[PDB]
Amino acid sequence: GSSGSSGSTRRVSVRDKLLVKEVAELEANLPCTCKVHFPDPNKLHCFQLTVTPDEGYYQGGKFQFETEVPDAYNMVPPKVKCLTKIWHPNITETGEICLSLLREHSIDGTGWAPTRTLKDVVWGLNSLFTDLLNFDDPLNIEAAEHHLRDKEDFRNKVDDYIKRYARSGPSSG
Repeated sequence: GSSGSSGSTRRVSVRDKLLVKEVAELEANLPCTCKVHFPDPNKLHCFQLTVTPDEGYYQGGKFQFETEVPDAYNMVPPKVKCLTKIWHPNITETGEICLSLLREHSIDGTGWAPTRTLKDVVWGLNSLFTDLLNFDDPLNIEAAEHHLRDKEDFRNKVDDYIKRYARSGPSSG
């Protein structure tokens, strides 16, 4: 029923089963652009996610993302932070993400819910460099300023920001 105004310390119950079940179908539903890998089974909540878009500016830019699943889950959205450095306006150079679905009770409207899963939360992180790519209220200004002044220089710089601390490997150019 209703629960609040009290400590919440109960060994994982639903989450666990919610992960193993999802995480599984996720590795099967995942597109041919993203790659997930779990270092240790004991801990499912925390895992390593990879996203390498074959289109746009980052046509060949490999990046990693660390997703965290709290106890609330699927009551609450998992905390995801970028590990690699990218000149993306939405994903700061440090490791910050700006996803709506990953917003609690998003006062706006579009936030998280027990309807979606780690499968949908990942699909978006992949579009962050395809469609979602917005240049209005991004996390990093510079990234956006470089696009406003010049759309070419913006994409050109990316190439470097990639090979700098990100490499994919040999591929038909």
